[PDB]
Amino acid sequence: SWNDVFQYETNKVTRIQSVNYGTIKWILHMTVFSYVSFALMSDKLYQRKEPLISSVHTKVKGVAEVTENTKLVHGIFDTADYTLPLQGNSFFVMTNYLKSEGQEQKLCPEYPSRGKQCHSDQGCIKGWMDPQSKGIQTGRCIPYDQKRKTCEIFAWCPAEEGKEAPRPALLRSAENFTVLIKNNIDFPGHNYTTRNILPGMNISCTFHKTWNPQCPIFRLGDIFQEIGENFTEVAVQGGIMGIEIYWDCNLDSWSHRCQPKYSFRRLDDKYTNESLFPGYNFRYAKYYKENGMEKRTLIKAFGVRFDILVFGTGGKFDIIQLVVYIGSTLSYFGLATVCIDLIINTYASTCCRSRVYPSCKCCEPCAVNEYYYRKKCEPIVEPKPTLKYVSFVDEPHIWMVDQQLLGKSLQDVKGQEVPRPQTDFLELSSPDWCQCGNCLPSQLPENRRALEELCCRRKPGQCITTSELFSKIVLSREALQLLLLYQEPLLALEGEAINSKLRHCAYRSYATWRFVSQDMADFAILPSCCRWKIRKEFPKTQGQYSGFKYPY
Amino acid sequence: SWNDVFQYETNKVTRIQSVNYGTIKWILHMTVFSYVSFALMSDKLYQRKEPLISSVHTKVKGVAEVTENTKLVHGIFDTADYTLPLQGNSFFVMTNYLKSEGQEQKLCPEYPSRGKQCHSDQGCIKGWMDPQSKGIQTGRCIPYDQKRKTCEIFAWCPAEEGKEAPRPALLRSAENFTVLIKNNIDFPGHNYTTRNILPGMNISCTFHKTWNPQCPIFRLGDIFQEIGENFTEVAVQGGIMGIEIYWDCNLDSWSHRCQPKYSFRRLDDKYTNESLFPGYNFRYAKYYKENGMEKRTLIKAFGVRFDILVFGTGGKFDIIQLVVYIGSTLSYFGLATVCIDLIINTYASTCCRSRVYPSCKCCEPCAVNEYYYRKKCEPIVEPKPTLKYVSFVDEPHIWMVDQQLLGKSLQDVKGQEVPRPQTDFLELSSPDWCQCGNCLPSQLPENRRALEELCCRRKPGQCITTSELFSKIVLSREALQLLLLYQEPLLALEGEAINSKLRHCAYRSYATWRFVSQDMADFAILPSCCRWKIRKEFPKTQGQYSGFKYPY
Amino acid sequence: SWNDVFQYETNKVTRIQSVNYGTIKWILHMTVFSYVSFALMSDKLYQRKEPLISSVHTKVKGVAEVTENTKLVHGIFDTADYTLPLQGNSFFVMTNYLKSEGQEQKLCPEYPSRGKQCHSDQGCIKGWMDPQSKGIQTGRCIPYDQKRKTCEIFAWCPAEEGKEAPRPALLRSAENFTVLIKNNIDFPGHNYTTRNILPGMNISCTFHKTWNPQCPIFRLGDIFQEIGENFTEVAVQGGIMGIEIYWDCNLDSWSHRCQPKYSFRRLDDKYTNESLFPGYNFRYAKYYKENGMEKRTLIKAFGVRFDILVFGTGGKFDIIQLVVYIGSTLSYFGLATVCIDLIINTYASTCCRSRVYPSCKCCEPCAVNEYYYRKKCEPIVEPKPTLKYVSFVDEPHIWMVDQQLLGKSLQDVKGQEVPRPQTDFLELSSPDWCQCGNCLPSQLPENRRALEELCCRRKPGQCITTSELFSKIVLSREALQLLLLYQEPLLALEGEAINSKLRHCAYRSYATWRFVSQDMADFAILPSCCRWKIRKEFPKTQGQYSGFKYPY
Ligand SMILES: O=C(NC[C@]12C[C@H]3C[C@H](C[C@H](C3)C1)C2)c1cc(CCCNCCCO)ccc1Cl
Ligand SMILES: O=C(NC[C@]12C[C@H]3C[C@H](C[C@H](C3)C1)C2)c1cc(CCCNCCCO)ccc1Cl
Ligand SMILES: O=C(NC[C@]12C[C@H]3C[C@H](C[C@H](C3)C1)C2)c1cc(CCCNCCCO)ccc1Cl
Ligand SMILES: Nc1nc2c(ncn2[C@@H]2O[C@H](COP(=O)(O)OP(=O)(O)O)[C@@H](O)[C@H]2O)c(=O)[nH]1
Ligand SMILES: Nc1nc2c(ncn2[C@@H]2O[C@H](COP(=O)(O)OP(=O)(O)O)[C@@H](O)[C@H]2O)c(=O)[nH]1
Ligand SMILES: Nc1nc2c(ncn2[C@@H]2O[C@H](COP(=O)(O)OP(=O)(O)O)[C@@H](O)[C@H]2O)c(=O)[nH]1
Ligand SMILES: *[C@@H]1O[C@H](CO)[C@@H](O)[C@H](O)[C@H]1NC(C)=O
Ligand SMILES: *[C@@H]1O[C@H](CO)[C@@H](O)[C@H](O)[C@H]1NC(C)=O
Ligand SMILES: *[C@@H]1O[C@H](CO)[C@@H](O)[C@H](O)[C@H]1NC(C)=O
Ligand SMILES: *[C@@H]1O[C@H](CO)[C@@H](O)[C@H](O)[C@H]1NC(C)=O
Ligand SMILES: *[C@@H]1O[C@H](CO)[C@@H](O)[C@H](O)[C@H]1NC(C)=O
Ligand SMILES: *[C@@H]1O[C@H](CO)[C@@H](O)[C@H](O)[C@H]1NC(C)=O
Ligand code: NA
Ligand SMILES: [Zn+2]
Ligand SMILES: [Zn+2]
Ligand SMILES: [Zn+2]
Ligand SMILES: [Zn+2]
Ligand SMILES: [Zn+2]
Ligand SMILES: [Zn+2]
Repeated sequence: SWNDVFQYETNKVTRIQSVNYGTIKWILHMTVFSYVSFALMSDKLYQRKEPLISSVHTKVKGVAEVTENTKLVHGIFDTADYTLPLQGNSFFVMTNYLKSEGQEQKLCPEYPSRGKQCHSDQGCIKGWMDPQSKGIQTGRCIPYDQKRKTCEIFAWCPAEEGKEAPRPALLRSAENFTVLIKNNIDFPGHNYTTRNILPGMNISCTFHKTWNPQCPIFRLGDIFQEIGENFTEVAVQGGIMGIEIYWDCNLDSWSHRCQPKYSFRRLDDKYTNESLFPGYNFRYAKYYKENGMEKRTLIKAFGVRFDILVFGTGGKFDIIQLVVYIGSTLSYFGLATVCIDLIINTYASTCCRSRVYPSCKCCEPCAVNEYYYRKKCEPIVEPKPTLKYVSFVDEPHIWMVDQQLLGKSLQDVKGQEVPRPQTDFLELSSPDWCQCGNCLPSQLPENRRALEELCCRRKPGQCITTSELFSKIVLSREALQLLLLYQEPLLALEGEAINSKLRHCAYRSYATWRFVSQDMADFAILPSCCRWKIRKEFPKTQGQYSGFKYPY
Repeated sequence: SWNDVFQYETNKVTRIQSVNYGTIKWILHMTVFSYVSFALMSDKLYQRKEPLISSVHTKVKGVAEVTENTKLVHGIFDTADYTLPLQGNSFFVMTNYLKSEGQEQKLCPEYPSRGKQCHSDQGCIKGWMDPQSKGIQTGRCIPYDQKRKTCEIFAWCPAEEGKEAPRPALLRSAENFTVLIKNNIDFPGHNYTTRNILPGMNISCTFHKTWNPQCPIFRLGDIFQEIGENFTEVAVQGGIMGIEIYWDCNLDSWSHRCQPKYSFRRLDDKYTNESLFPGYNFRYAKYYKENGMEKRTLIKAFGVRFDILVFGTGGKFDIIQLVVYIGSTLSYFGLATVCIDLIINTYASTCCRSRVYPSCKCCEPCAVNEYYYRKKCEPIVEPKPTLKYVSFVDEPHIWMVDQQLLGKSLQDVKGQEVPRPQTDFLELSSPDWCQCGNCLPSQLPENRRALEELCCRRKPGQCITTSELFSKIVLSREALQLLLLYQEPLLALEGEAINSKLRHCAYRSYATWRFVSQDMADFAILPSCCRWKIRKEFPKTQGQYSGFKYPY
Repeated sequence: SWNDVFQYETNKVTRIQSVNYGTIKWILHMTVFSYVSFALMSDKLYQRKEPLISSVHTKVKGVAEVTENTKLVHGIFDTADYTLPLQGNSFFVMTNYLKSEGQEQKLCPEYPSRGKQCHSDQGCIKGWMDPQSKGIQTGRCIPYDQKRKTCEIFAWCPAEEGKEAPRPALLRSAENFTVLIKNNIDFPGHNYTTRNILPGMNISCTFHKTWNPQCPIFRLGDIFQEIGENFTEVAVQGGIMGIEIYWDCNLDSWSHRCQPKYSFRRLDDKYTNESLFPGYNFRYAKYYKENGMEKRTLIKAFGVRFDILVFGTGGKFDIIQLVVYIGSTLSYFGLATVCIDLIINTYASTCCRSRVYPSCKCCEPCAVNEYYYRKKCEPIVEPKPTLKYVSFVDEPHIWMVDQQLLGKSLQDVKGQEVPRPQTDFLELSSPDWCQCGNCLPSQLPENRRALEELCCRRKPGQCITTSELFSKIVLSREALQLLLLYQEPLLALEGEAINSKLRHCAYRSYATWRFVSQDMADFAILPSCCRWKIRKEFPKTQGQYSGFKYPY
C-alpha cells in the first residue's frame, strides 16, 4: 500500500497552437490581475484595520462686551460666565439667557405663551400638571396683566416659562470666540498613539479649510460659516454643532500617514416644530434664602453645544489578510480557460455549419473548433445491460439501442444514430425482418430471442457475408489462429475448446471491423446471418449457444 | 519564441453518459448555489458596512408634587430642581436626597452607620482617614447621642455620611416623568445622515413596544416596567438604566430602510455588595459664609442615570465586496467533480468485486466504474535505470522488477506483477535458472551479467522460440526489412549496419509482442534463448554485444 | 436534448509513479493545510466579531488633610470638595486651585504674567480684548504694585489671571485616593452582557499588575507610577490620564473567556507649549451680591481628568464566516500541482540536455520529465488554409509551412521543422526545383501552381518512387481495394468513380506513411513525382485534377 501513497496525478492536456486563443488567454489574465491588484491597493486589503479610541480636550478663549440694563450698563462675559466645566467630547457656549430672580413657590398666573390665554375658569383645570408652564393649575382664571388673563398655577413664582428668547442674542459676540481642540487617539491593537498637535505648530494660527487645514484653533463663527449656517440667528435659540475629526491613518512605515481631517455639521434640526423644543437650552437653578423664605433664581441658558465627533481607522500590513484576499481572488484566473473552452464547445456544434455559417460567413473560420473538440473530449456511454450497437451494411453510421426488447425484434426497434470512428488508417496500412436471405431463426429462449432477430441490412440486398473481406477476416481459420497465438504463443490447436475460441475471435473480429471502437464492439450485436455462418465454420459439438453476454 | 506565446492549454476530458452522475452533479451544483446565494442575501455580503456616529439630545418633562416637613409643607419639583445641565448621551433624574445644611469643618462624632458603634477609645485610631465617614479620626470615643458612642472625627460637621436614603423615595413620582430623545446619526463613508424624528410624527404619543414603537417620548416608569424593574424601589438608592437605540440601516435605494429600534437594559448590578456603593448617587456641595465662618450645604442626591446607547451599521452595495465574496465561494463548485471522481476511484478498486459485492449485491451495478477509471486514468512509471519488465510464457501477466541485481539472476529476483494491455484488436485484425533448454550463458561482464540471466519461463517446458509466431515476427528477415523500409523508404540492404538494424528491430518486435505497451517494451528484458536465436540469425561480424541500454 | 443534460465531464489524467513527486505533493499539501489551520485558529476567522457597548460608573474614595492659611489653618477635603458630579467615562479630581474672591466688574491692572510688564501707555491698546487677562484694555499703563506697571483692563477685578499654580500642589495628597470603576459591557448582536465585578471578589483589594490584575479599585498614585509618571508634579498644573479597559472576549461555550485588561496611558502632552494651555484646569464662578453690588468668586481648579477608555470585541462561532474563509483558502491546495507541472514543463525542454546537463551532472536524472511531458501534453496546430506539411526522403524530420505561396515554389519556401511521430510499432508489427528527375510541371492555374511545385527531396538523388514500399503501399491496386472494402464492404469495383477513390486512397496512404499522424497527413503535400505516378496508375478519363483541398 506504500506505493499507492507515492502517487502524483497530472492532467492530460492538449496544447493548442493558436494566435487568437493565446491572445485571449493573456488579455483575460492581465485583466484579472490588474483588477485584483487595483482592489488590493485602493482598499488596502493587505491591511488589518482597527478603530481608534479618542480623548478630547477643549479650551474656549474669548471675552464678550455687552450693554445690558432702564439704564445703560456695560459689562463683560468671560469663560466662567458662559461655559460649563465639561471640556471633553462636548462643550457648551452660552449665547442668550433669560433670568428669573427671587422665585417663590406659591400661586401665580402662567405666562401667556403662544396660546395660553384663558377666557374663563372653564378652560383651566384644577390639579392638572402643565409640563410647559411647569406648575399645577388651580382651575381659576386670573389676570396676568391689565389686558389678558391666564390660568393660575402653583409653581415657582413669578412664572416666566414660555417667554421668548431675547432678540438679538445677548452673547451673539461669541461668534468671535475661539476654541482650541486637543485630540489624543490610539490604536491599541497596533500599539500606536498620536495627537493632533505636533511640535513646531504655529500657535497664532486659526483654522482654514485651505490655508490652515491643520490648525486646531477654530473661530465659532467660521465653523458656522464654512457650512452656510448663521451664528447670529442660531444664537437666539441655540443649537448643536458637530465638529468632525476624521483619522484615516496608514501605519505602515513606508507609507506612514496619520493626520486628522476637520469637518463641520449642524446636528440639530433647523425646522424642528415649536412643540418639540427647537434650538438648545437648559434651565439652571441657584437656591438661596432671603426674608426668611426659600428662594430660587432660574437661568434659562440658550446657546450652542459643540459635539466633537472623532472617528477613523488605523491600517497596518497583516499577512493573514493578504493570504485570505489572494486566495479569495485565485479562482478568477480560471476565466480564460472557462471562456475559451466555452468557445470550443459552442463552435464544435453542427448547428453552426448548417444554419449560422450560411447566414454569416464571418464566423465560418471558427469551424476549427470541431478539430479542437475532437482532440479534447472523448464521449463514452454507461455500460448497462440494455446497451446494444447495431450496424447495417446499407447505412454509413452506427445505431445505439439502449432499451429493452419487449418481444420486438431488434431489427424493428429504433435507436440513436452514432458515428463510426476514424479506423486508425496507420494501423490499417426466411424470417420477415431479414432482408438478405441468409438469416435463420434464433435458437434462444423466447424471453431473450429478440436480441438475435437482427439482419445485416434494413433493406433487401446482398448479404455482407458475400464480401471476400468477411471470409478473410471472420471465417479465415489461419487468421484467427494467428491472433490466438499472438495472445497465447503456446496454445494447443486441438480439442473442442479451440472451436469456441475461434468462434469468439470471429465474433470479436466482425465487431471490431464493423464498429472500430472497442467500446461499441464490446456491446455490438452480430447479425443472424454472420453469426450462423461463423457457427457453421466453428460449430459446437455438444451444447447450446449462449449468445451475447453482458460484459459488466 | 512568438509561437510559444500564442498557445492555449485545454484539458482532455471523458464525457460520461450516466443518469446517476449527471443527477448528482446537478443536485450538488444547485445545493452549493442555493447556499451561497442565501449567505449573500441574509448576511448582505454584497454590502460594505459602516458604523454610525451619533449625537443625542434629551429633554425631561415633568413636575413632581411632594409633601416635605414637624409640619406639613407642600412643594413642587421642576426640571431645574432634579436634573443636571447635561442633556447628551446620559441624563440624571433625582429621585431621593439627603441634605446637610450649615456644615463647619470642626470635630464631631461620626454617624453610626451599620457597624461604626465604638465602645472605647481603643477602637478609634488618631490620624486615620476614613473614606466612609469622610473625616480624620482623633482616637477618642465620644457620645453621638444618649445611647451610642462613635469615634470623633475632624470633618465637615455635622457629619451625616452613612445615613440611609429616605424610604419611600421623596421624588418617586418621577416615574411619571417623560423624556424626549432626539437622535442624529450619520454614516460618513456612505455620506448618509438621518434622525429619529421625521416630519408628520405624532407629538402627543408615548413610546410603546407594539402600539408606538417609533415614538421617542418615554415615560420612565414604562422604561423600568418593560424589562421588569421597579422604579419605586430603585428610586430609594438610585441606579443606572440603559436606553439602547439600534440602527440597522440599509442604504440601497431599492431596499432603503434606516429606522431605530429602542430597547432598555438596567446597567447597574442589583445585587451589588453594600461596601461597593450600591445604586447611584453623588455628593454636591454649595458653599457660603455665615456668622463670619466658611459654611457648606451638602446634598447627597440619589437618582437614576439614564445612559443612551446608540449603535448600528449602515450597509450600501459595494462591487469589491461582491467580487471578493463570489471569488471566495467559486471553488465550492468543484464539489460535484470531487465527489463523483472519488466514487469512480473507489468503486474501480478490486476489493469490491471480491469482498463487498458478495456480501452486498445492491452495490454490484457500480462495477461500471472500472470502465470509467480505465477511460480516465493512464498509470505510468518513472523511467529509472533499475526499471525492468519480464514476461514468462507460462504466466498470463507481466512482472516489473524496479530493483538492482546484486549478482542474483533476474530469473530468481522477484518483482511486482502488472497486467498486460488490450493489444489493440483493431490493429491486429544448460544454465540452472533456465527451464527451456535453449538459453546460453551471458557474455557480458560479471558486474552486469545477471540482467541477461533470464529464461522464457519460470518452470520447465517448451521454449517460446518453438512457436511459429516467433519465427514469423522476430526471425523473419522479410518482415524486419519491410518495417525498416517503412521507417526508411530508401534504406540500403547491405553492409554490417543492416544486421545491427535487423537485430534491434527483432528485439523491439519481441518486446512489443510480449508487452504490447511501448512503455513496458522500452524497459522489457529479452530472455537469453530468444536473444541468442536473434543474434544467430543476425550476428555481429566483429565486436561485442552491448545488450540492454537505459533509454533515458 | 435531455441526454445532453445528463452528462458529466471528467478530466483525463496521467498518474505518475514517482517517489519525489508524491513526496513533494504531500509536503506542499501539509504545509498549506498547517498554515491555513494556524491562521484560522490564531485569528479566530471562524468567528464573527462584534464591538462592545459600555457603561462606566466611577466612585472616588478619600479625604485629604491640608494646612492652609498668616495663620496655620487645618482643614480637610472630602469628595464634594474635589470632584464634579459626573461619574461616567471621565472623572475629575482637583489637585490644586487658585481662588479669587469678591470680584467686581471694573477697571484694574492686569496681572504681570510672564511678559505683561508695560513701560508706557504706548504698549497698551484701548478697546483690545485680551483672552489671556480676560479683560478689555483701556490703553493706559498703571501701577500694579510699587515696582512694575501693567495695562489697565475692564474686567472682573481684582484680576489674577496668569498667576502661577501653587507649588507644591495643595491637594497633592490625592495620590492616596482610590477610585472604584464599575464597567458594564454588552455585545447586542451576540446577546451577551457582563460586568467587571463578579460575585466573590475581594472588596479590600487594590489593583496590581501582577498580584491583583482584576481588582477594579485603583490608587491614583499607583496609576501614575505604573507608567512612570509623577503624580506630585502633575498635580501642580494638572493633566489627563487614560485608564484603558480592554475586553478581548471569546463567547464560545467551549472556550468562554470574557475578562477585562486594565492599562494606563497619559493623554495630555507633557511638553505642551506655555501658550497652548499646558496641564488641565477650568475656571468655575460662584456669583453673589454683597454691599449692594454684583460680585463673583472665581475658582481656577487644577487637577487630573481621568478618561475611562473601554474597547474590545466579542467573538462567537459563525458558519458563514467559516465557509467564506475555507473557500478563500481552497485554491491554495493547487500549489503542488502548479509546482510539479512547472518542473515537468521546464525539465522537458531541450536546453537542459545540451547546456545545463554537461555543466551540472546532478540535475541530469531529471531527464525523465521528457517522458512525462510526452505523456501529458499533445501539441496540435490550428488548421488554416495556409497550413502545409512537406517531407523530404533525405531529411529525417517534417517541415511545416504555414504561409502563403506568393508565386514561389513550395520547394524553395522555408518552414518550421517539426518531429515525426513514433509510428505505433504495435500496429506495424526537368523542373529546376526537382532533384529526382521524375517530377512534372503542375497543371493547376498559375495562381495556385506553386503548391504542387514540390519534389521528394531537397538534394539530387534517387526518387522515393523507386522503393518497393512505394509500390506496395501506394500503387498496389489490391491493397487500396482492400482498404476501400474495409470501409465499404459492398463497394462496386467498376465505373470511373472507383479510380477516383483509389487515387484518393493512394494519396492518403502516402501521407500517412510519410507523416504518420493524421493531423499532419491531412495537411500534407504530396511531391509531384508521387502525385503523377499515382495519377498515371489511376488516371481521370475526363476532367481536370483539383489537387489539395482545404479540409476545413
Ligand atoms: O451665571 C452665569 N453664568 C454661568 C453659567 C453659564 C452657562 C454654563 C453654566 C450654567 C449656566 C449657563 C450659567 C454656567 C451668568 C453670569 C453673568 C455675569 C456677567 C454679566 N454681568 C456682569 C455685570 C455687568 O456689569 C450674567 C448672566 C449669567 Cl446667566
Ligand atoms: O438643589 C436642588 N436641586 C438641584 C440639583 C438636582 C440634582 C442635579 C443637580 C445636582 C443636585 C442634584 C442638586 C442639581 C434641590 C432643590 C429643592 C427645591 C424644591 C423643593 N423645595 C421647595 C420648597 C417647598 O415649598 C429641593 C432639594 C434639592 Cl436637592
Ligand atoms: O469649591 C470647592 N470645591 C468644589 C469644586 C471642586 C472641583 C470640582 C467642582 C468645581 C470646582 C472644582 C469646585 C466642584 C472648594 C472647597 C474648599 C473647602 C475645603 C477646604 N476649606 C475648609 C476650611 C478649612 O478649615 C476649598 C477649595 C475649593 Cl475650590
Ligand atoms: N459482441 C457480441 N458478442 C457475442 C455475440 N454473440 C456471442 N458473443 C460472445 O460469444 C460468447 C458466447 O459464445 P457462443 O458462440 O454464443 O456460444 P458458446 O461460447 O458455445 O457458449 C459470449 O461470451 C459473447 O460475449 C454478439 O452478437 N455480439
Ligand atoms: N528492450 C530490450 N532492448 C535490448 C535488449 N537487448 C538489447 N537491446 C537493445 O539492442 C541494442 C544493443 O544491441 P545488441 O544486439 O545487444 O549489440 P550491438 O547493437 O551490436 O551493440 C541496445 O540499443 C538495446 O536497447 C533487451 O533485452 N531488451
Ligand atoms: N493531403 C493531400 N491530399 C491531396 C493532395 N492532392 C490531392 N489530394 C486530395 O485528393 C482530392 C483531389 O483529387 P485529385 O486526384 O487531385 O483530382 P480529382 O479527385 O479527380 O478532382 C482532394 O480531396 C484532396 O484532398 C496532396 O498533395 N495532399
Ligand atoms: C467680531 O470682531 C470684529 C472685529 O472687527 C467686529 O467687527 C465684529 O463686530 C465682531 N462681532 C460681533 C458679533 O461683535
Ligand atoms: C444672520 O441672522 C441675523 C439675525 O440675528 C441677521 O440680521 C443677519 O442678516 C443674518 N445673516 C445673513 C448672512 O443672512
Ligand atoms: C402617576 O400618575 C398617575 C395618574 O393617575 C397617578 O395615579 C400615580 O399616583 C402617579 N404616580 C406617582 C408615583 O405619583
Ligand atoms: C415596588 O417597590 C415598592 C417599594 O418602594 C413596593 O411598595 C411595591 O410593591 C413594588 N412594586 C412591585 C410591583 O413589586
Ligand atoms: C500617602 O499615604 C502614606 C501612608 O503612610 C503617607 O506616608 C504619605 O505621606 C501619603 N502621601 C501624601 C502625598 O500625603
Ligand atoms: C515628583 O515631583 C516632585 C515635585 O512636586 C518632586 O519633589 C519629586 O522628587 C518627584 N518624584 C520623583 C520620583 O522624581
Ligand atoms: Na478559489
Ligand atoms: Zn438477413
Ligand atoms: Zn445477411
Ligand atoms: Zn531457457
Ligand atoms: Zn527459452
Ligand atoms: Zn523530383
Ligand atoms: Zn521524386
